[PDB]
Amino acid sequence: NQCPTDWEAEGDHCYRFFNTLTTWENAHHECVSYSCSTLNVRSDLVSVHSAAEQAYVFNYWRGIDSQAGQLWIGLYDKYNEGDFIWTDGSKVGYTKWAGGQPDNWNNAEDYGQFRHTEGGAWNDNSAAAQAKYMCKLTFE
Amino acid sequence: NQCPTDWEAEGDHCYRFFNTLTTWENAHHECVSYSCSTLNVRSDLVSVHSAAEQAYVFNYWRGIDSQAGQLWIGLYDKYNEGDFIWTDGSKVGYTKWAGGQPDNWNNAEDYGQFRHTEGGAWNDNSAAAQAKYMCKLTFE
Ligand SMILES: [Ca+2]
Ligand SMILES: [Ca+2]
Ligand SMILES: [Ca+2]
Ligand SMILES: [Ca+2]
Ligand SMILES: [Ca+2]
Ligand SMILES: [Ca+2]
Repeated sequence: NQCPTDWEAEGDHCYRFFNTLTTWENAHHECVSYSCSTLNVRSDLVSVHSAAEQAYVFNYWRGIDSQAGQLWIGLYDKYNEGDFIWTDGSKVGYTKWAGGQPDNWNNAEDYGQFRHTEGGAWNDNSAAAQAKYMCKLTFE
Repeated sequence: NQCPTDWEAEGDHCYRFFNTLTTWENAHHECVSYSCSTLNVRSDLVSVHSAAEQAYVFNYWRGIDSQAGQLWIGLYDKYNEGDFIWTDGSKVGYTKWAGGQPDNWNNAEDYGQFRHTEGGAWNDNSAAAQAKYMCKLTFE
């Protein structure tokens, strides 16, 4: 375990859950703010690439947080409506959409989040909504 | 393994060997310049706290550098002559002083280094000496 203190290790990554309500854009900035250019470490909202990473992220979050609510992740379609990508540039092979999602409700939902139910099934929500958030380190 | 690219993982630490002759002070300045305050990651010259870390560092160095020569470590007695301290603030427990060391030769040796001989036994040397160096990450 070579993760920074207050960050959890799993695979080739470190993860850290922030138990504070905020907007997706603010969460994005807060995660990116933990980057370290001298060590080529890129910090970002969590990206999710397998059922096992989903489960990991979900169980880490719900292991700390007992409140009903959502968890921002780095999935978004801001720049191309309908095409959800990761902020960290990683490829989009894994999805876990909740039934009826993504629905771009009121033509204003471009930001992805886990629900606290159904193993962390994903919803698209808006720039005004608030949720907790999870950051991930990528050692480039 | 959660070490940055080009750093080697061992225990709770990451290490990196630089195959470049330089002074201790420059080596120290170089290692520290990799530090990252956003993740509380100290980069510094290597500190050695067991025979196991000693062997790990020695074999890592010698697996790359087959030249006769020395490797700077973060041990120095500039402030208090004869009382060596680690630049990373960790306490000195383990030592592996070569016979007849540390001798403060010519009243002018404040800086610790492995020799390439005898499993990397330590010598103190001066501010004008040149050696290769190794950095270490500490997750503070
Ligand atoms: Ca849109
Ligand atoms: Ca949308
Ligand atoms: Ca929705
Ligand atoms: Ca002295
Ligand atoms: Ca001395
Ligand atoms: Ca000496």
